[PDB]
Amino acid sequence: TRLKIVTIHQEPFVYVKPTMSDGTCKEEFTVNGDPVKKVICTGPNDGSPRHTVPQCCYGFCIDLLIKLARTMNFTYEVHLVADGKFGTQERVKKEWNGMMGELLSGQADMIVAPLTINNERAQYIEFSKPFKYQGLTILVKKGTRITGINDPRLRNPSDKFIYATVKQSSVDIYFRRQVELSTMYRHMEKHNYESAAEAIQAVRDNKLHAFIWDSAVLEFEASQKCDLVTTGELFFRSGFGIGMRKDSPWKQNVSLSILKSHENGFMEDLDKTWVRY
Amino acid sequence: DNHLSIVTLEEAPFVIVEDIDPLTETCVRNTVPCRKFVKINNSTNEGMNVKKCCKGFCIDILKKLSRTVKFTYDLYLVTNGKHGKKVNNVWNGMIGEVVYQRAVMAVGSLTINEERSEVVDFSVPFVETGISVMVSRGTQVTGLSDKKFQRPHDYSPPFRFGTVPNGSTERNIRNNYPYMHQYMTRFNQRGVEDALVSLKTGKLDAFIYDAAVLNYKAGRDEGCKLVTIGYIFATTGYGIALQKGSPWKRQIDLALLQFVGDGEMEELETLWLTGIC
Ligand SMILES: Cc1cc(C)c2c(O)cc(C(=O)O)nc2c1
Ligand SMILES: N[C@@H](CCC(=O)O)C(=O)O
Repeated sequence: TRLKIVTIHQEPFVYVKPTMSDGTCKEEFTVNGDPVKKVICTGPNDGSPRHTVPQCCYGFCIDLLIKLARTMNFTYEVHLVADGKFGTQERVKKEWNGMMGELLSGQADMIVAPLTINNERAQYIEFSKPFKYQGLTILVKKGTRITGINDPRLRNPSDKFIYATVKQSSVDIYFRRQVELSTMYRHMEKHNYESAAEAIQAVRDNKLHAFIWDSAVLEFEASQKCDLVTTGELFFRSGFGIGMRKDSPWKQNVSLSILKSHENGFMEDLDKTWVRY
Repeated sequence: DNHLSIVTLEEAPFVIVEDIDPLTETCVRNTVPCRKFVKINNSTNEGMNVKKCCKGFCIDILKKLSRTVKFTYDLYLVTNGKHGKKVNNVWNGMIGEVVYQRAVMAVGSLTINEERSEVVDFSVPFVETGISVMVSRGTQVTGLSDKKFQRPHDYSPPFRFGTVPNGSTERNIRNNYPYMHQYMTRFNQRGVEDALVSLKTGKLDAFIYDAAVLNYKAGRDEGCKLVTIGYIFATTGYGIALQKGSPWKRQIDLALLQFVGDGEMEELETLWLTGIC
């Protein structure tokens, strides 16, 4: 009766590292003196044969899982999503992939990861109240001033100020969907990068002036300190929630425990541990 | 039946109350009808319902929900308390109206917390909020959890700070920081307007209150002297409160997330909550 937890590699929520030679996880420490709590999470390493191996998982969402498990008295085992995706609906009877598909098929009983709460997913699964707010922001070289999604250099684009996101990413899809972002979308389309890592160096390399991406990740990328920086107000806000099936008996208590944790400062401690730089 | 009793509470810019046109008795433009029970005198509880008009961020939310979830409503302003407090084991305010089945739902600047969630169901949060701190520009504090608040008789002279009593903010401080809480009572403010005056004229050093309202107020403070620290502690949201087990909760959640997905929440936020500061 161990709950099967599915997660995904997404820093700083979930770090995934190889085990040491004896198969244990390296003992490490947080920014405050605290020991980093690590769990073994099995999953693929790298077309590919998807050979499953014990790996070390830690971070915001792992700390949360450990708290939840304690609080609600459940045991668990953690694995990484086999296809490496959060989850979208696709066809060829439409079917969810990623963590969404694993939860619905029974391969997982709970999704503990920065899983964006949205209408399409909520039609199928239950989200907890948010354990963390979600939004987009902008990544630029230090010294650049962008106000947010309503800045004239974004609203009225030219090749003098090039902005983009990752091709076919969740952000790209979101932008294509809004007719009011059309003019903004045609500019991005011509400049979108293949991966976040390829977008970010481009910002370092003055090849791309602004990268639009998840806010938590961008502050983290910026935390290197500091040829890069984040600018403006967050936009297109939502939240990250624990995902469960509609008939889960744990769902109300998971949500209540998350509210309790926001209210007593536990979540701020996590913010200080993993997302405050 | 799909004609619903719905309770609200004035709090700009979330719910703003206007006098109705005496020559028409019809609410117009972006307003909707809302009634308020007003006593004839202080001898008895005899009163009359007064026809007024309501508008604001939450009213636009209500109108949209009315359309996509397909219900009509009779909106009234609560007169028994404010947002919600449990007094002698009996909930008052908007929460009380829902708990005691006087209202099918409560719409307004109603903060989701754990104790409320025990007696009502909340929708997904539709505005980010939590607890913030407002000061005059220059004053140094980090946030609620700051030791300048936690041990106010450390630090000389003693910091002067207060909240508006009986809402989620006081409830949080009372539970988390007993010393800070009993120290603040001296500086309790009757309302947000009083508090902002107390700050600007140096009678108060900090005002601890709902983040969404403080941010809005900072955004339009004359001269931009009042600012919010950093930040938000105990991040939660405003939620629509519904009776436990309510048949309306699922469609309301899906519709709110639909609004997020179609960019409409982002639009509403810039419409009602945009600041000049
Ligand atoms: C922290 C983080 C960062 C990114 C880039 C995400 C994403 O692209 C999708 C999703 C998703 O589909 O839920 N979540 C993300 C979470
Ligand atoms: N929004 C708060 C009221 C203001 C506050 O206490 O911060 C509530 O629902 O109680």
